[PDB]
Amino acid sequence: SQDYCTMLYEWLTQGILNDPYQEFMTYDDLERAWDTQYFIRKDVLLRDCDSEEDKNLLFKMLRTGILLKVVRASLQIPTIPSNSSDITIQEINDFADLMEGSNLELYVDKCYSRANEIFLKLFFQG
Amino acid sequence: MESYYLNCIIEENFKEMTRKLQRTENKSQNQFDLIRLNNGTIELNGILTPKAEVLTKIEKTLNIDELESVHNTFLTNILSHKLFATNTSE
Repeated sequence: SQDYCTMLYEWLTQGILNDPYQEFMTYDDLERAWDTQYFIRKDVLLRDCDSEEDKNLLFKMLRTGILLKVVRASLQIPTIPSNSSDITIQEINDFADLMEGSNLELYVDKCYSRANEIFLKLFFQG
Repeated sequence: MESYYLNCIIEENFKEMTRKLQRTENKSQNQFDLIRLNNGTIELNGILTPKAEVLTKIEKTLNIDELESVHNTFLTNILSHKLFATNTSE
């Protein structure tokens, strides 16, 4: 899962989804781009998504992606510069332990914090 | 009848054609590229741009096809009016 991790990290830090094989967790419309409705393909998710916590994780994922996406759409830039904020994130260099737990959510909500701070700064100052 | 023809069929269409062809000429007299409709609908297209914000340390004119397109729209919408049509099912 090298480039799979690349895809997931790239989406969590740029909201860009590039799945020419349609394997990623969620997928866009255009099967104008304003009601950017998103759908869950539950058949590929790592968890049963039945209890509250994995639903929480998935929904934070979706929100973070959408937030960064709208940031890019508004500012007319396809890429988010690294140095826009203080919270710096890394790639999933050891997916093995990340999959186990006790770090998955830590990564998820650190990215969530990044998304919230930049997004709120967007609609509060810009 | 003549007045109606020249003041409710032709002129209104010509005014719309010049309005669309002219909107590209001006500079922002209002920073909201706004559209006023026949039903009172008000819609803002384009991106709500940031207010020149310094976060970290060009407008839409028409090509040739749009020109031919808009002139043809003007003409045909004149001749699709109920006071000219002769030979359709409509």
